[PDB]
Amino acid sequence: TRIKKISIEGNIAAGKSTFVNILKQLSEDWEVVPEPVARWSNVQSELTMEQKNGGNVLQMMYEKPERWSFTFQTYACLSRIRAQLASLNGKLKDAEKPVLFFERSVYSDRYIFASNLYESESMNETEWTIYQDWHDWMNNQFGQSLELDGIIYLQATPETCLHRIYLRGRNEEQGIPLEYLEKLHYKHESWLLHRTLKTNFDYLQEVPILTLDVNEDFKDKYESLVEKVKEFLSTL
Amino acid sequence: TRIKKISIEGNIAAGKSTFVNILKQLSEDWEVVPEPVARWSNVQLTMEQKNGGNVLQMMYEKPERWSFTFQTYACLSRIRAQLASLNGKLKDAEKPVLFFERSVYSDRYIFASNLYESESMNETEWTIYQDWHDWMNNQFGQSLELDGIIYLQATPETCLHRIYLRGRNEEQGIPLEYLEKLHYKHESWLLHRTLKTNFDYLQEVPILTLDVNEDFKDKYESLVEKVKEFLSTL
Ligand SMILES: O=c1ccn([C@@H]2O[C@H](COP(=O)(O)OP(=O)(O)O)[C@@H](O)[C@H]2O)c(=O)[nH]1
Ligand SMILES: O=c1ccn([C@@H]2O[C@H](COP(=O)(O)OP(=O)(O)O)[C@@H](O)[C@H]2O)c(=O)[nH]1
Ligand SMILES: Nc1nc(=O)n([C@H]2C[C@H](O)[C@@H](CO)O2)cc1Br
Ligand SMILES: Nc1nc(=O)n([C@H]2C[C@H](O)[C@@H](CO)O2)cc1Br
Repeated sequence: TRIKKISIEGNIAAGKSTFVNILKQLSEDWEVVPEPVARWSNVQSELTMEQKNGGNVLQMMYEKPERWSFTFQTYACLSRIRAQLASLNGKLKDAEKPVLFFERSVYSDRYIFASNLYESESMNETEWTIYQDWHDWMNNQFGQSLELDGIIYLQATPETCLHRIYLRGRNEEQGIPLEYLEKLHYKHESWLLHRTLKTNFDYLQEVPILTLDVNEDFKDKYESLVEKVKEFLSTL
Repeated sequence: TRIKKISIEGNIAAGKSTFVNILKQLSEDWEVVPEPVARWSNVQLTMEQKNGGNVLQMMYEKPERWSFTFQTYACLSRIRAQLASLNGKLKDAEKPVLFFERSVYSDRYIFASNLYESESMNETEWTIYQDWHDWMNNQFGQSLELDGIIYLQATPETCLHRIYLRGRNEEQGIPLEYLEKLHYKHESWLLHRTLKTNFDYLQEVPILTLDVNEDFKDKYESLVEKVKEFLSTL
């Protein structure tokens, strides 16, 4: 596909949806696929069978993670794979220099969230190794159109995020302690900064990573961030 | 797709594997795909084998907890078993037929549906499972789609005895009642054809019913004759 594919990765409330809502408008050639679990959260302040399903298991994961982590992760990834295909197959067709920016990836579902829940014992060996087998298979069967051209890592401190959950307003999330935000932080850092983490995805070894410090608020001062995105994107 | 795909359907211990192993022996153009979960029973470690054994045991031990997880893995493991057979087997055959031991419709419309009606999957699990199943078999289900179905009809009392003959520890506690629920879903789907389903083609798929209440391991010729006759109609 002539479409280049870049994932925007970062801790809970790093500012990914913000950044991507900024990039979409800066080129008719730039397009966005939001995270489907991003839409499962907010209140009944909308219809949808995926969202009712997502609404339900998300909330169920908050109340009993060790009962619902596998079902959640399973469905979150399905939902992401489906939605990524639809944008690939739907958007950017008349674009000269098309860039599709993914709000996270199949790989954050696995090596961030799913890996953490297992290590946090909310998944047993069986649940985790089934999910990993299911994830290898789901992604080597469909997800082949989705292999990433590069990755943008929005790096913020666990403490910035806490504040941005602070500043965001979602009830469920106000109860995420720093220690959990800290855990995902370390895992992003080992996956993306150090590039220690091996993945069962060979080409990942060689995908370009762009790391951007997002601690400073970028709503009214994003031009240098985008300048680095634009340069990153030319090497691709 | 010149390989004809036929599923063999029926209850636990009706005689599905026996009949499948009989069939395979009779022709060079005939190949079988044995059902995954059947292999997850025995010790007698592959990753699948390992997760599989574990999750069946957990399933037995607590079905309200483990049913969704079991049903996704079963079905996933079955799709990949059938996909591998189809791109592997019967390349030189002149009249190729691959017989599936069960299928993804029985995964969903007998077993998963039965667990839903048993309160072993709550509503969102059943809904999520249906969504995942629909998506894939509308993505991939393609080259797996069936040419016909062969239904091995046994009474629940026949299966109970056969379960006991087959001597799997696990299965010894399967009550007639559960067998009788499974029986009704088969009669329902495969004989009376009243069951409704998200795969429209299955409405016009031909079905051969075979009564396997009699032992056939040494007296199967009439069973096989009906199969050949069926195969020529498709
Ligand atoms: O530079 C920034 C980045 C984000 N935010 C705010 O921080 C919260 C979390 O951002 P976002 O919704 O983008 O979170 P993410 O998508 O990463 O989870 C939101 O209320 C944003 O308005 C902000 O004020 N300045
Ligand atoms: O005509 C038959 C068919 C089956 N069996 C036995 O009944 C048990 C159940 O058969 P099978 O495993 O093939 O049933 P499936 O579970 O595959 O439907 C096994 O011990 C078979 O050897 C039998 O005695 N006579
Ligand atoms: N694959 C995923 N697993 C999760 O547990 N979350 C959680 C973290 C956070 O509480 C919320 C994201 O809005 O869901 C998200 C994704 Br994406
Ligand atoms: N899709 C399935 N779901 C099940 O619960 N089983 C059960 C039937 C029996 O109780 C045990 C051994 O096959 O697993 C089988 C299949 Br196939």
